[PDB]
Amino acid sequence: SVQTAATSWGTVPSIRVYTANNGKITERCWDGKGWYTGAFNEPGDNVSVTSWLVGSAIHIRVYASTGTTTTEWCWDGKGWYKGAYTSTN
Amino acid sequence: SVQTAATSWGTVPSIRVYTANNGKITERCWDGKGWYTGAFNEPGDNVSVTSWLVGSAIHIRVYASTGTTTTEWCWDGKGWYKGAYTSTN
Ligand SMILES: CO[C@@H]1O[C@@H](C)[C@@H](O)[C@@H](O)[C@@H]1O
Ligand SMILES: CO[C@@H]1O[C@@H](C)[C@@H](O)[C@@H](O)[C@@H]1O
Ligand SMILES: CO[C@@H]1O[C@@H](C)[C@@H](O)[C@@H](O)[C@@H]1O
Ligand SMILES: CO[C@@H]1O[C@@H](C)[C@@H](O)[C@@H](O)[C@@H]1O
Ligand SMILES: CO[C@@H]1O[C@@H](C)[C@@H](O)[C@@H](O)[C@@H]1O
Repeated sequence: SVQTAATSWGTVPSIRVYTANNGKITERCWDGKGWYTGAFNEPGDNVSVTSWLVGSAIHIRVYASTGTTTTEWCWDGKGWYKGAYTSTN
Repeated sequence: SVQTAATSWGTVPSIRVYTANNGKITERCWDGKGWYTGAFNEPGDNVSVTSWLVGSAIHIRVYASTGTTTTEWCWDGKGWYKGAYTSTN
């Protein structure tokens, strides 16, 4: 079966839902109207997510894994880009 | 594939990333500098987390499962400890 993770913020719930389907991740978004498709689209067999606010600004971090390789895609208000997360230190 | 869970708190932020790989879970932490390895080391090929703040003090609960057995692990400001959680009534 597919794998999903979810996060959310505000009183006016915005909710993001990430679905790992067949090695591909699709983001679903809701801002109080209808659900819609977001800009997130990255490879991976499993997902986790978190989010925080700095005032009314959301930051999201998505943790996408395939095999033993975990990648982080960062959302800070502008665009998705590759984060500096690594597994070993 | 590996399975990750993640949580965070604050506006810095702090981020905890737990990974289930080969029946073992290992914690990865970030508090504004680089990523680093956490104190958490528990068996489980599936993980979930949640964290809550009391003022500025973080509390974290990790849900570590193998087979049908779920063990809770707590961080409350000192050391990790085995939670009182049970999955049945
Ligand atoms: C108002 O609509 C209900 O709550 C929203 C926050 C969403 O979770 C939506 O799918 C649900 O049907
Ligand atoms: C404004 O853009 C929408 O919301 C952001 C918080 C992200 O979830 C992004 O992928 C989405 O398309
Ligand atoms: C500032 O660096 C970016 O944001 C941090 C909160 C982390 O998620 C890090 O891995 C990422 O590269
Ligand atoms: C202070 O210790 C660090 O942060 C705590 C909140 C825990 O995540 C712990 O495992 C980690 O080593
Ligand atoms: C006080 O009890 C501890 O903290 C609670 C919030 C629960 O996580 C419980 O299972 C745990 O043993």
